[PDB]
Amino acid sequence: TCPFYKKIPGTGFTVDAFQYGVVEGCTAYFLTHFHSDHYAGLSKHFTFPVYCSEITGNLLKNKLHVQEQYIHPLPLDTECIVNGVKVVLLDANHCPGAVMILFYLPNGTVILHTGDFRADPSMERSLLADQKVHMLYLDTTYCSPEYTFPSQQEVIRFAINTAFEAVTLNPHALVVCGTYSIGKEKVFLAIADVLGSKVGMSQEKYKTLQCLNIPEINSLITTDMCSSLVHLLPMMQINFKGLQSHLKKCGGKYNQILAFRPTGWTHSNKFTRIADVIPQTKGNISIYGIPYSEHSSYLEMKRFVQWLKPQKIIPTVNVGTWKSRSTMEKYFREWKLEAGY
Ligand code: NI
Repeated sequence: TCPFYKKIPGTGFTVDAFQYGVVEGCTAYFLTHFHSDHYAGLSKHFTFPVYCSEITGNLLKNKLHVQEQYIHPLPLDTECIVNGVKVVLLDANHCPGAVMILFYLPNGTVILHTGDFRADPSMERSLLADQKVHMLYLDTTYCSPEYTFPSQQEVIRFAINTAFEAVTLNPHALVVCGTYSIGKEKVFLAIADVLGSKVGMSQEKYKTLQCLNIPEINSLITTDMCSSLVHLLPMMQINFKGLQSHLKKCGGKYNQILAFRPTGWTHSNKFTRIADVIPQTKGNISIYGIPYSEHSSYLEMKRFVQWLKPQKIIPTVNVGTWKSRSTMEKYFREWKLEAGY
């Protein structure tokens, strides 16, 4: 059944709740972003109102075939009325089209639902600065102090410098980057820009990227693999067997692969700096795991929460075990005692 942390009290609304059938009492289904664990259940047979960003709405229409009459896109940073209730959509600094949702309840309560987010100090100057938030529905993916990772800018600098050195030393090297969802497009776009290439990919992945409103996208990507020296493959093919196989397919155009796997966190983060990362190598194939995150580090999450000073926190990630729930609740109380709210 639908868990309580997916329901917005005092409303007929749910958030990211499409896999439970008809949720009794729901008049509007919000979708924070186009990742499969969140849209699970949506298809061309859905007949209730879906509220989302413009970009998520493009993906619903083109990839899932949801009918246009049920897609309700909202502009960002704009007060809108939905079924009698004032709401605002804010950029979540996650994947393209991802939003946080501010609900202004008829009784005076204000609720922020972060969806999935990577907290940033820029959020402290959005429309959130302008009133008190009582209840926070929080993306707690990395809510433990071991989870450190570098800025996205540091990670892209590392990837650009590595790829440009390798291809200038060997003009017959191919660069491959893994993907299995939207998000993290800066990794493959920044590398192709330094190399003067388009990125090549499957017809399915090109269609997906053409829904994202990225400026000048026609100048940056292609379905013609032969013209490109940055290829995108499914994340499942980013291993020595998959990559040796791919190299066979390129008809002797290339004699070396340098591949990137943008993971979330991995425990080499507790010891190793970005400057010091090394690849796994077999023969003429090298694979780099780079810690490019689209979720908050522990410290970024803690700063956001201590700034916002909510009255009540409801975690939306890691809620399935008693040990995880107790750990999280201990951090929330630490933060509240340190900052004095
Ligand atoms: Ni996500």
